[PDB]
Amino acid sequence: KTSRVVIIGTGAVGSSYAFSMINQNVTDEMVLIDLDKRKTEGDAMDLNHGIPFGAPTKVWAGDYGDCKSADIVVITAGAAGETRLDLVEKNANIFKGIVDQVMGSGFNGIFIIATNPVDVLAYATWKFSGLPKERVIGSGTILDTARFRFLLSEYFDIDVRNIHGYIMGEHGDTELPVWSQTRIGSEPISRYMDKYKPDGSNKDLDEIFVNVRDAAYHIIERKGATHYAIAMGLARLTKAILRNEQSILTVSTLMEGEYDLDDVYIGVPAIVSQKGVERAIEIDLNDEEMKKLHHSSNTLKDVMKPIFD
Amino acid sequence: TKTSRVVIIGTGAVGSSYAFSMINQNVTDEMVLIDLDKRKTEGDAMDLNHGIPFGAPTKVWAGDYGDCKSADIVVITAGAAQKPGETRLDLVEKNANIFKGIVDQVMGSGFNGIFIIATNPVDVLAYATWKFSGLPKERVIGSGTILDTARFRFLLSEYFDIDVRNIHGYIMGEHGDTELPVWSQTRIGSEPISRYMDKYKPDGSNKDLDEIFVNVRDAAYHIIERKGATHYAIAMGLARLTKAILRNEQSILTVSTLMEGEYDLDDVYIGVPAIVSQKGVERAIEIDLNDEEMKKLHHSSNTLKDVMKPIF
Amino acid sequence: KTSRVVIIGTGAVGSSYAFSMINQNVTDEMVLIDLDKRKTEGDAMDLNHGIPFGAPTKVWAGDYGDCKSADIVVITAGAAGETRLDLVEKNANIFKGIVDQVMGSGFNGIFIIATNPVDVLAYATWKFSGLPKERVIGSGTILDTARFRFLLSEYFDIDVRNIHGYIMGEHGDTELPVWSQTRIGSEPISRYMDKYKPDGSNKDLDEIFVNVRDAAYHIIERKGATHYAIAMGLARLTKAILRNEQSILTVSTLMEGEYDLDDVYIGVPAIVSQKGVERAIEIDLNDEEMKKLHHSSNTLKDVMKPIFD
Amino acid sequence: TKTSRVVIIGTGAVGSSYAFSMINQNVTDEMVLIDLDKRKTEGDAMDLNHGIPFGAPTKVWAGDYGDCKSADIVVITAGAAQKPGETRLDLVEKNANIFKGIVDQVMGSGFNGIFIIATNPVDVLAYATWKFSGLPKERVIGSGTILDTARFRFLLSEYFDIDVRNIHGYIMGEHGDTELPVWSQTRIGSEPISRYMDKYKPDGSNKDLDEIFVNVRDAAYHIIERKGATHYAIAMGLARLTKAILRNEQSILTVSTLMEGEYDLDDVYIGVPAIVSQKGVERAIEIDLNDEEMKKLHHSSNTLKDVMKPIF
Repeated sequence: KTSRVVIIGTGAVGSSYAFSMINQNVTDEMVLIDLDKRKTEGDAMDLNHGIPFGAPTKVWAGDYGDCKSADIVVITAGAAGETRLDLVEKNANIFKGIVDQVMGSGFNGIFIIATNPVDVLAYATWKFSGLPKERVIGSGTILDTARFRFLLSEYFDIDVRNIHGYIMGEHGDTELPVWSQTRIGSEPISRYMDKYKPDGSNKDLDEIFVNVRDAAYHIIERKGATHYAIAMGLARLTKAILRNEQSILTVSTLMEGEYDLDDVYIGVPAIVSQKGVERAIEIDLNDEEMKKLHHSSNTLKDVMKPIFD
Repeated sequence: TKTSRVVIIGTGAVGSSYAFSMINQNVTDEMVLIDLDKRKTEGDAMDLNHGIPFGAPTKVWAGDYGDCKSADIVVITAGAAQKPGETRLDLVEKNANIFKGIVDQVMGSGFNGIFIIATNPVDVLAYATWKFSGLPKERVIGSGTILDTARFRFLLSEYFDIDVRNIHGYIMGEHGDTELPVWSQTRIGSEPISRYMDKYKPDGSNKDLDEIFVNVRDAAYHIIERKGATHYAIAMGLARLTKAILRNEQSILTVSTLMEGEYDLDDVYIGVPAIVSQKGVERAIEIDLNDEEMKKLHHSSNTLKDVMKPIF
Repeated sequence: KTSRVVIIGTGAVGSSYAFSMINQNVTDEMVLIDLDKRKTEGDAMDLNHGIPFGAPTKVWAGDYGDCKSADIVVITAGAAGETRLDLVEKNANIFKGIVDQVMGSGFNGIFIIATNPVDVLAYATWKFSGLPKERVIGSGTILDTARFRFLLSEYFDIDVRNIHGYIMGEHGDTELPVWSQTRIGSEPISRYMDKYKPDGSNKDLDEIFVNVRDAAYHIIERKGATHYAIAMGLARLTKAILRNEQSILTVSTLMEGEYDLDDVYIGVPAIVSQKGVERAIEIDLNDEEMKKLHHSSNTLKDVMKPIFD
Repeated sequence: TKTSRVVIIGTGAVGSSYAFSMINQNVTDEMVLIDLDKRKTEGDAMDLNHGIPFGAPTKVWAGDYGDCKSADIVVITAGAAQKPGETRLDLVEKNANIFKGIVDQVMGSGFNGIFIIATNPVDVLAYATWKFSGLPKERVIGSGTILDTARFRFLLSEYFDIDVRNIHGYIMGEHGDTELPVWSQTRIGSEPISRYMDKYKPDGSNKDLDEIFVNVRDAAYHIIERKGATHYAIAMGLARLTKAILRNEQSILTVSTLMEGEYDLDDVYIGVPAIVSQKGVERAIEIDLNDEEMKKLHHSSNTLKDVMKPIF
């Protein structure tokens, strides 16, 4: 009854994801795969010190054959891409090689895709693997949504568990905040502000969204890489799956009619469980929000159609 | 040393279950038990104090009122339960008298923390504690409808086959016969329940929702009718409230707090969504209610005041 | 990959065990069985409030058929027995009925026995069930040993994790402390005392053991029942099994040559895992300790031989 | 408010990994990052400060020395690493100078907590911190051999296929080349390892035990040889030590502390089993050693004093 998570890519993202998981105690077994076998052995050696400190996760450097019994394969590997276009091509090539090797092992679990552009690469994984959409999941806007709630929690001086807001769309420039669905406790945000934040403005809220949208940029400009944040997001998603939570997370999943979208992976609130994505939830959007969501879909499709038939 | 301490007054089924939940959840550093029967309470503490060699480090002992001096929280579970030969008012008078003595003994020790009241009727006795202690309303909290709301969300989580953390509903008012579900504010994820049902619960009926609320309202009665007593449920609610205070959450819980104008109510403790933290109840939140909900909440308040009026 | 624990008996012990487990979050599913079906439904109703408070264990009142997929069946039920002899007979009768119904369901997991006399009833369960010894385990001296370590931890003003001592034998009047194997950190207790407790005496240690031996008596004389303590012990044992710990616990297991004992369940240090008891550990005993252990075995056998062929 | 705060000085791989381990383990309320490059450290803090919306409530920010005033613990990971063109003494001198400035800035803020030193050479720099701070030895602790001991127990747990909590062995001495396993005190459950092996490990050899110790001693070298750096391992050890202090465990950890007569050693920090609690190191425990072990421990102490002597 043991669980196993395989991590492809032991760069900053994969290694931080591994370390978050070991400290949170989410899976029984974690297998690390990457190109440089000697290096990956070193990565596993450094990571494999949890047991004598009360963190029982077993961690080792493996190969694609170890995916056969894996519940989840998390892909963090990628190219390291001057232009966005060049990078997507390079990453699509990398993903074909990775996904083919995973499927060749007999793997029949769930893919989590972390590598950017995450929506495009989640779609790639779905195409390359031949798996049902429910079992191929991009991290999507999970982190954007977390940041959105965290900033609102600070703005309202209330527990983040009582902030209810989503970021939808591409994980990137065309993401949108769904203000029409944003609630503080059970009340629409505007009503809550009328009562408890009377000096608050639409300016403040717009600034909050800009802070979310540009967070990675502002981290990267200071320390040259980001990884801890997405690691926490990936661990959250992994727990929803392994613990069969049936909880709502904004992940990248395949549209098959929802929001009048089709044939695109995009970030939407979705029910996540041991089944993967059970349902892409359709929430009511105002006209401007729906327009922004379709713009984001169109944007993604313009990246996808040069790569996929 | 930055340690936390909770004192539990009353080591009957509710107080003992609360202590056991707390020990197993690892919420406080120190737990002191106080009750009338000193020898029994020593035995209660002995039985409860086995967490340490099993990796639950809470220190548990039988104490006295002087041990409240350094306590962060005093949880009162002691009191009589209404018996056939007496009215609701007769019970209020009796328990109010009991609380006067308990609160005087607590304050006499130098205590300067937060009271959590669990004894029924919890709204009336929380108001009594506020009056007797002289403490600010923020620091006197009745468990109120915390368990009713938890049951409400749990039932809805099963009805919709979704994580309970994605169910957003409140039970408000008196903890008892006159409580009300606030269906106009009930959301599944971000959406009003009516919209969610339209989309994802086609075989659902408003009758199912009424059944859910009846199940909440009558839960204690149905447990008691089967096993003669109830205590595990409220123990979990008390532990939840304790955690919000000790961990300084500033989260929304439906607890009993003093109305001073909220919902056009005054001079009454009643169950409402409230921000709870290390400061106690920071704020009673006013959520918009429909006309029928507001009417029910005022009826609930009136009902409470009818049994308080000949004493307070 | 879900785990299931069935509890037979929803009196004080079974209910406290259920409540400890729900709060500790050890198993996915807990099924309650007892004689009064309506009462047991009530017991389950009161216990089943963890979910909305973040304790995800599913709890329900069931029947013997629910044991089919159970990983563990914990027996806490018993008679409520003026003389010790009358009580053992009554409990043996009860256990035959319980064990037959459990085996009739197709159950193929592990039995934990909590009901006293626990060694005799563990042996009964082994006989009645026909299961391998590894999978029939009495709580034994798990609680006695916990008390022993806790009292020593207070005596030496050190973390209980650094106290290493065992209570062996019958869970009852003929239990023994194994002082020759008692260590504070890695040092024999006498050496540690020479250095850090110079005014300590054998008197103090004897008093500590007497306090362990008579703990239940002193609880019962004050509040008329004991249950929280054994609940914590049962939860500890359950975690060792479900988490496949391979940890050393003093449980009641069958002797098949160990300590030159045979055909008796008795409390000894044992390795406990998902396999049940992998090994009864033989530790070196001094002559007096070995004599006490054989006296305890003889005592148990005198209770057993009137009941079992 | 009873909150705990840990300040980390140095936000390179070790300090950042320590912060991330702590956030995920939920050990402290507040974590302040200090390092030389202010803009980078702001970025480090930003990346690390995403625990809250994922249910890890630790507050994390980039700060300055003034934020040490209320800190319970300051963890120093900053310093240079020895480079080809310099000796061990040259590194000691350089890092001792670095520590003088860091410690002066910490004390200048009004700090009155406990120092944990992680920077290598950890025994020498812990002694330096003790000297520079003016604090009691109890409150200045080097991580010492905590990770070596953890690795030792882990390897033995795998060798015997038993829970690591039932393996009882220590690595003592300098954290480095001259550390020693104390095989004469190594126990599997309550029994000496030789006895346990006689009974339950028939294919076992003393050569396997030597191999295990070599694996411990050379672990960092073998990690670095493969991936160029090591940091996750020590981060877990630092989190373990932090937990013992903040949770007031009074548990035995092999950490670096001042010798004042123990093991017939004086005027040196060295790794020994020690009682660790909210008070810091309460006691360096003296365990009986065989003649060869005592000789090795004194050799280790001598080795440390040889590189300290031309500076202290």
